[PDB]
Amino acid sequence: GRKLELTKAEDTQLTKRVKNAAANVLRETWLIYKNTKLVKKIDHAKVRKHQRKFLQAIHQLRSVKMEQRKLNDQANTLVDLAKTQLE
Amino acid sequence: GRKLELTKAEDTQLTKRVKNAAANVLRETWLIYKNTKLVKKIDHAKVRKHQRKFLQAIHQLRSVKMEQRKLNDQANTLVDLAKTQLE
Amino acid sequence: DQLTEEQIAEFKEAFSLFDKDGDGTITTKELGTVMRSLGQNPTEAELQDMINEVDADGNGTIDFPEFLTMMARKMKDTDSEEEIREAFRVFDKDGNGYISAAELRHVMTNLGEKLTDEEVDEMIREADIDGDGQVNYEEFVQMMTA
Amino acid sequence: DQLTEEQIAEFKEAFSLFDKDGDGTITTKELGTVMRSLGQNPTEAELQDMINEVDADGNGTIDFPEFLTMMARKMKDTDSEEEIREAFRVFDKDGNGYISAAELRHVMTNLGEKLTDEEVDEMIREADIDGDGQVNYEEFVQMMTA
Ligand SMILES: CCn1c(=O)[nH]c2ccccc21
Ligand SMILES: CCn1c(=O)[nH]c2ccccc21
Ligand SMILES: [Ca+2]
Ligand SMILES: [Ca+2]
Ligand SMILES: [Ca+2]
Ligand SMILES: [Ca+2]
Repeated sequence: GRKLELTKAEDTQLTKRVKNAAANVLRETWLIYKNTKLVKKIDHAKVRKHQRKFLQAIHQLRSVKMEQRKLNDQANTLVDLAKTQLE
Repeated sequence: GRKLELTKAEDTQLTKRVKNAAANVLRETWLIYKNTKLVKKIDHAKVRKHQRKFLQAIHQLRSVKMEQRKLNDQANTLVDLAKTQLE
Repeated sequence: DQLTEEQIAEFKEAFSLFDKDGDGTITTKELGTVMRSLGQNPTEAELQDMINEVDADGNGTIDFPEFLTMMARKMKDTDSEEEIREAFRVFDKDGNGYISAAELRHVMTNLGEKLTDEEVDEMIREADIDGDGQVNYEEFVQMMTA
Repeated sequence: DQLTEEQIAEFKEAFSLFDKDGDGTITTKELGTVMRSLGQNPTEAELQDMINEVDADGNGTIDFPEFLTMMARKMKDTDSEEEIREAFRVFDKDGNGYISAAELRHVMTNLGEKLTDEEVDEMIREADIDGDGQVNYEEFVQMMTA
């Protein structure tokens, strides 16, 4: 039987969260780059502002990824339960 | 400056969840093993029962681990925000 | 993702674990009850997401072929050795690879659902390979998952 | 975990980002407001956990030395190249390593906070290294994180 083995691992709301956050990672990556490497005179207030927006976007994408992993393991729990009947 | 870099990654309620779930992983690992390898006559009703309890315990530990990772990234978000002031 | 006949029948029994009122359909409400019985706490949105993933016709609930069709995509299993080792490591107070027979009995008779002191005797008889009153839990777990 | 003088001063400015009412203390309530302003949604228990981790004296709130003492443990940073590449990959419709200049403009002028068509012109001027109207986003991200 399956003994101690378990299912091997690996929405629209989350999908919207991903596209908006990802676009903002692109936005703020670009604007930090521009303001730190393509200017004659770095404006730190500008860099700080875009660093705040960059970290928020990156952490939004991490949040989505973590939620996906959680959802995947919740579904795998249900598949594992169903598989007990294979015994 | 820090440019595009971010903080490098890696409770009592969760602690109790961990010890109880971990003890149950040990419990059910043992009982599945016994009932599949140390008996003359496998009782599948017994194996199914302990497979259900095993998967629940394993998935409880996964749940705690995921929550820890989420908490860690929430704290890292706050550290990242604070670090914008270093610019 | 191709399922046998015998597995189709066993998964019908499985469906009854989920379809609590046996009305032929699994709802978010039944799924919540089941997930909580397994010691998890999915949110409303997570329950709806789990249904929406296997909800072919968009009627809000899961039927048997959505349920079966879906098992087919996830029949692959993998060994649990490392996860089980990590569960033992929780009780490895000094992080030395060992848990004493005494500490194992103490854990198993107080935490979780528990074993009787006599069930623990059988477990320790197998676990303490060297008869030194110490359990090398990496080795024990490897033995049980072999 | 040793902090300089200048960094201690800059982190005082940081504390004001969190201490919304400037009463000298950060509460779970202020932390919720801040986390939500950053587009996250921590639960009550998560907020209490975040406080309890840096809450040295157990009075339920974070003060400046709990806040500072705590930054010291996490000053290490790491590069974000791979995470940034993965953000671009979201818009790589055909999974071929490329996003066209046209599709990039379309994304950047419609999704998220947005760039002006003119800001996009500057971004594409840098991104389209080969002048072929296509962005190899792995290369562009490597350039920006160099
Ligand atoms: C077939 C097992 N299963 C999932 O994978 N997701 C589910 C959602 C509801 C019920 C069972 C589920
Ligand atoms: C010093 C940054 N920080 C954490 O690491 N956890 C926090 C909880 C509340 C406020 C700031 C926090
Ligand atoms: Ca039903
Ligand atoms: Ca359906
Ligand atoms: Ca305050
Ligand atoms: Ca405190």
